[PDB]
Amino acid sequence: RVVYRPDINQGNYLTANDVSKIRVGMTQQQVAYALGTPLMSDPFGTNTWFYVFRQQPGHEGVTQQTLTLTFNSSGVLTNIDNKPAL
Amino acid sequence: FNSEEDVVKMSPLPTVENQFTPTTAWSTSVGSGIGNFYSNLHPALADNVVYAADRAGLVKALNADDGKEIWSVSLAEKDGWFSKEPALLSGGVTVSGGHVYIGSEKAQVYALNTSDGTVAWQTKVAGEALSRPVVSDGLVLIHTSNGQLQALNEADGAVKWTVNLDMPSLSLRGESAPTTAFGAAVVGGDNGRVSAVLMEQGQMIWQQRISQATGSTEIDRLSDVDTTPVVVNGVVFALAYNGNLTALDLRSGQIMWKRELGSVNDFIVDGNRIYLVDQNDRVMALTIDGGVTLWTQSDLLHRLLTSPVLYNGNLVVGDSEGYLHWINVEDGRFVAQQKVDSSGFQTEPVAADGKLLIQAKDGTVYSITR
Amino acid sequence: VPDNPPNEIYATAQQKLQDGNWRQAITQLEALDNRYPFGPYSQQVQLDLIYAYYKNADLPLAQAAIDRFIRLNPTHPNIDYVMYMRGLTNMALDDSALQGFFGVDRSDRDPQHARAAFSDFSKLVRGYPNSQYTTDATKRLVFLKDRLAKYEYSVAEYYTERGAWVAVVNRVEGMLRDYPDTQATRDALPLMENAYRQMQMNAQAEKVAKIIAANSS
Amino acid sequence: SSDSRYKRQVSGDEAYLEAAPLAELHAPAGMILPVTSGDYAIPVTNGSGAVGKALDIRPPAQPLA
Amino acid sequence: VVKDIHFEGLQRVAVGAALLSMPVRTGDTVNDEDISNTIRALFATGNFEDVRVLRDGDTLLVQVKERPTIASITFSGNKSVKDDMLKQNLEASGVRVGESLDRTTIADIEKGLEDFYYSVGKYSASVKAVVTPLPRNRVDLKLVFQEGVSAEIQQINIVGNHAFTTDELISHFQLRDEVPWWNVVGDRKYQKQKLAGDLETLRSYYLDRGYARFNIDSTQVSLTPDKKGIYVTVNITEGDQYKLSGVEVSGNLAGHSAEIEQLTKIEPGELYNGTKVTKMEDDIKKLLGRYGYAYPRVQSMPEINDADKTVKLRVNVDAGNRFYVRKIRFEGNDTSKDAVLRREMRQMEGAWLGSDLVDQGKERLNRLGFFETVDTDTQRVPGSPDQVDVVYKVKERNTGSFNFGIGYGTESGVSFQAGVQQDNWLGTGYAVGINGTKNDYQTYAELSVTNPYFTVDGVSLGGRLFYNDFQADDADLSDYTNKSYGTDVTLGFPINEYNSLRAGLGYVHNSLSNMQPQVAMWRYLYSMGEHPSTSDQDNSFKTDDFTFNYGWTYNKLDRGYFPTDGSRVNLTGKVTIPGSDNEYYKVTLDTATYVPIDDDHKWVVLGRTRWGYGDGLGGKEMPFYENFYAGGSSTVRGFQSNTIGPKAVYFPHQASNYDPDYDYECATQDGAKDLCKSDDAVGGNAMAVASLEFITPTPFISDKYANSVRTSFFWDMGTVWDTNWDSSQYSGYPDYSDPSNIRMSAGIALQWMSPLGPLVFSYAQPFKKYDGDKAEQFQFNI
Repeated sequence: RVVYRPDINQGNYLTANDVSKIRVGMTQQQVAYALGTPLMSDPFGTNTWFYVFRQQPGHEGVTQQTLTLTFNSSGVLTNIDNKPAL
Repeated sequence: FNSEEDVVKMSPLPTVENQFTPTTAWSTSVGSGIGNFYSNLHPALADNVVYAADRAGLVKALNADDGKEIWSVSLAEKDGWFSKEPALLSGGVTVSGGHVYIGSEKAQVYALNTSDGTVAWQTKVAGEALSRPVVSDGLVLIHTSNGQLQALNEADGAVKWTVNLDMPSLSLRGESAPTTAFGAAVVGGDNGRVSAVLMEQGQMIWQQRISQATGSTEIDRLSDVDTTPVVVNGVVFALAYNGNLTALDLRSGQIMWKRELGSVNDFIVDGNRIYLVDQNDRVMALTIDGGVTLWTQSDLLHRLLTSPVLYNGNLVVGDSEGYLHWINVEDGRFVAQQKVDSSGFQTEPVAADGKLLIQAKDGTVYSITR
Repeated sequence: VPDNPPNEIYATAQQKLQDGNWRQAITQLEALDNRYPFGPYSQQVQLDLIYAYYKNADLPLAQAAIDRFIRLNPTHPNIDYVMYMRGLTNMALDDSALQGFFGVDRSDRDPQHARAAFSDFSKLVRGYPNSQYTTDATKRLVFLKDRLAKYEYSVAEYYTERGAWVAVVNRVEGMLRDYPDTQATRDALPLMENAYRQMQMNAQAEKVAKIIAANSS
Repeated sequence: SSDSRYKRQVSGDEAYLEAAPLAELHAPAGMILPVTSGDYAIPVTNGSGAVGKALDIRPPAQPLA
Repeated sequence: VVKDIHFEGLQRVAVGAALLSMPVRTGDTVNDEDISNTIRALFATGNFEDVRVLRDGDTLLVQVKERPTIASITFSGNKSVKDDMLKQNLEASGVRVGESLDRTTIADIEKGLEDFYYSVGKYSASVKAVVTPLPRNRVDLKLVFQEGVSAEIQQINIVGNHAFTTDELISHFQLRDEVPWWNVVGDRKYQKQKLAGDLETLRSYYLDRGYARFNIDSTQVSLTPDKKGIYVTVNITEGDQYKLSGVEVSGNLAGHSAEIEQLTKIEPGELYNGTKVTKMEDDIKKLLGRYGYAYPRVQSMPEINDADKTVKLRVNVDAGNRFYVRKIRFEGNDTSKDAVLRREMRQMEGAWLGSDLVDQGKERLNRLGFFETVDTDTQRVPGSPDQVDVVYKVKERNTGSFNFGIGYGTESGVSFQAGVQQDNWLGTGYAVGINGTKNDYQTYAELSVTNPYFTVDGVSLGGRLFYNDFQADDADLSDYTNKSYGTDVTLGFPINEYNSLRAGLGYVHNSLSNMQPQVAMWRYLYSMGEHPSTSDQDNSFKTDDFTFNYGWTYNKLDRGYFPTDGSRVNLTGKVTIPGSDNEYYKVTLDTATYVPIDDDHKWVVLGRTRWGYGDGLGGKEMPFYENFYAGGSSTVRGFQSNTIGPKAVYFPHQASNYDPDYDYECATQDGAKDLCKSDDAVGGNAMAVASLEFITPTPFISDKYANSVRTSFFWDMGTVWDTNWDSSQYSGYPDYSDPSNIRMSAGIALQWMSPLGPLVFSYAQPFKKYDGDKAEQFQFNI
């Protein structure tokens, strides 16, 4: 047992407005201009972009909101799945 | 750590033969205080009165009668931003009538009138006045080392003729009191500009200069000098900041010709004979023939001060370590015999009315007479 | 520092080099370098000096001298040898220490020297595939890439230890993209498996599971 | 620098010839990954020369003039 | 048509190379224009020209003599600058030394050196060069240059102020107006950089006091170049005191305007303040940096409205983009698992950059030490508006104590003491210390292995072991036979982000045979109740200690081993749990607070103070083997090791199982047969040592190193006393129950920790008059 630990933050900071603004059909260049250059990409398979916002403080709970986007061969946002809070 | 200087040390004093034994060293003092601050203060002689000063804000009006003190004033205020406000007077001292103009590097020019009471009016000139203020038929000229040349009206102070000379990066301690001549004040500058101000609205009649000085072409660090052009008969001799002697033959306006012969500290001219000292610190004599030198001399190289003054065929030289090298019955005789101080000199000796006077770096005035 | 004739001084220098008095040898070679920067013997002495630096293990001096030589004369039959010792010198900076002589506890110190060595050896092999040093350079490169992969596996291990899951995924990304060849990468892929599973990226984790299962025998 | 040692050796250990052979990762159905994106790749068209510390690491000779 | 051309006396360039070099050659008709071409090609090169072109027929004799090659290596005349620095200011300038030296360049580089001396702040009037040619083509230059040293030759002046004294403004300057040396704080020497610093400082002073209209000031550095006249005159013009009234923010960011506004709220009637507005800027910068925008643009504009003296503060803040870090690269840690250097970072790759977080990282690396270099370069990747790569350049240098002891004994063989204290063990992050001493009759083994990391969080697992076969015997017995079996494991977790709390267990087994004659030991024996003899040494004492070992530590050092701006507190407390053959309660506390006086941190005041209070639990007294000592260490210089403190007095004994004759004086058979006042260090159960050091690289030591020598001048006061003491057993002897044994000692300590060998000079004069002391004026630690 340890009484207290660091607070860990892992990437893709978002806000409610940040996740809300985008919608299907917007090109990935504008998607990046809006959200930021995603740093967790799937390399093998479809041009999909994973958005992860992760934070673990001081032994309590978990904050995991993931916004998965799926661009295609030309690059067009479709099939958005947001899972907030684990 | 700051003192290991293998530089050339002072040459020793030559033989001590001399036809004239100094028969008087009348001395007076305040216990102040030039210190080693390089500045141009010196007593002025007006009607057998010796208006001396020194860098504390002390003005001791003395008279050549064995010299008791008169009119001893302390110029420093107690109000405002400090009590007694320790000032500086690296100032000119000059006299016209009973009007003693002193100018001080706290950006002040005090004028103390011993004429109808004490009219002590302070004009706040820009920069810090450093040259002996010059009286010119209703004007005092102040060549303040911000390159600025103020001109003030007597009895109230009134800024005008506000010329703006050119200053280099080192913006040197070049003092240059403009000599007045035929309504034109010839002022040296800090870069080489020998500007003539022919007062119309403060109109400088010059588009050219001495291209050599300290700051753009630095030389051997010995170009320390007190620069003052001298006008005779219609020719301006200029020895501006670094050594390049120039003749300026004014023919209804400024006309130039540089007969270079360098090494300048300060000089006196008598008709057709020139007596100056060098930055090399030797007393070169010149005849106006293009500048063919006479009197190459070497005995006194690198005496921290050496500044000349003449009276009665006997050239006086005030040097450091408190000596007075006397030149005389013109060469082949050069030797010297005098030692008045262990304090030393850094300031101009003044000869007037047949009386020679010398400030000292500590101890006010030491009149030395044949 | 004698003032012998060039032939005698060079001969003595060579003899001391075969003997193995490397410090003294460096001294007289440097003297022969100063006394003329000209002569075919001058070039031979520059090469001999780079050899002596490498052997005496004066590696910063060796790197500086070899870069100076490759700058000064960029076409020469021995440019192969020049590039080869620059690679070898970066290599020795990578592998020179007490634990690098113990043979234990290495492969994730600073890799910068290893990266520089790999770049240099790649330039060597690509420039001159028909040369004596080529196969040894190929061995250099395979070992060195394995070493880099171990370094990035070690960093990935530390982040998976601490919880920095996205750092884990990015680092193993770097390994897969830059070199999916060495043993370290095949060792690494379960790190993505666990990382995706921890961040609950289920389809992605199943995908990396498929790749690891297919690749392992 | 020597004690009657270190003529065909490098400072520290050597593992030149004990490296694990390169082995490209097999790709499942459609899961390709960029085999490279950088400088870390080796030409295979090469060999064979004097591998290991059995080559004239000393400065090679050339005529003097 | 010239056909045969021979060149001789080249010796630096081959004949063919020269032949191709000049634009003329064989096979072409050489006319007057071609002759002119050859001559002008000789002229225009700018490295060497020597034209002897004789063409009588078809033979072209071009004779050029080469001044090359020359190496100017002889700098004779340095007294304040180092020839390495001169060669730097030749080479890095772009005037590097590969020399041809045409005749002009002789005087040209003479002037260049004189110009360099003009730059450094002094004068040099004479530079004489002598040519030394050795006949191959080789020459060397003898530069004898004469110094005119002068660094601070000022008289500062400020003309125009009417609301501040000259002295007040001149005080804060980095230049000084010819003031004594005990005024110095750091470095003073006059440079154009110093002048610019002074001007900016003066401007800051006015802008802080509230004079907004002042940014206008001319500067004149007038010079009597008699090396002594440097008068700085900064003629300025003050405005008026200006009242701050309201701030407006032009904010371009995802929304924090509430926090920004509440940070920028100025109470009515305040005075404009330059440093206050700058700190407003920086606090907006950090209020963004925490949340990620680690490259915002913040411009603060003051709008001045006269006749009511109003200033309106208008700050426009625009933020960039949010989350950056892509890789955290350490480069330079050639001898240390980066897993160490990465466990340290509180900024974790794959997240949003926080400038304060990587500042925490850099400081934490420093507080571990083990290396010394500042860097947190955040260079951003090519090709993206995000993604910055956090790159540290550490510069490892090995901390490790390799303590060698050879001899020396005459009736005793050559001793072997090895003390190797390695922290952050260059293999790993571990710390192992071994004090293994076999001195011919003494077997003192100390092993200490500690993991600073044993989980991810930071818990530290540290075991210590001492096998102490301490005899210091004469033949085989009756000489204080002592055995110590010491094990202890300490699990210590950091929880207050700078505070470690340690809890450990410890077994200390103490075997005591053939007791020495000290009343202190028999007082302890009576305390335990084991009734002893008083004139016979046949005493045996087996005891085992199960000590709970709790510690606490606060560490905030802006450096590693040479702290500045730091304060570490170290509490260590042994409490023996019930269930042991012995009882005691000991508490130690160290405090090393370095506070810097200078801003440059080349002058520091060390204050280190340590208290120790040990007393046995109810019914017992604290066993003497843990009585504190002092002196002869980094505790109190000016004494032999472990000497300060109460002296134990001996009881008489004329038989101690054959009490050896002609040995062990002070109340034995051979010496005095009756009561003896005995002096020897036994240590007391209370300690207080407080020392202040002055850390000062003096101008007598060459500062090209700021990391390998620390020079201390120290005053230290140390006391050791018993608290369980009486006069019913010590009536005629001195009484040790009051803190009055203060040793005051002052000394110089030159501490040169180049990793492997220190010449740690500690010369201390101890002067506080007290009796029974044992002093020593030379300590060289290791």
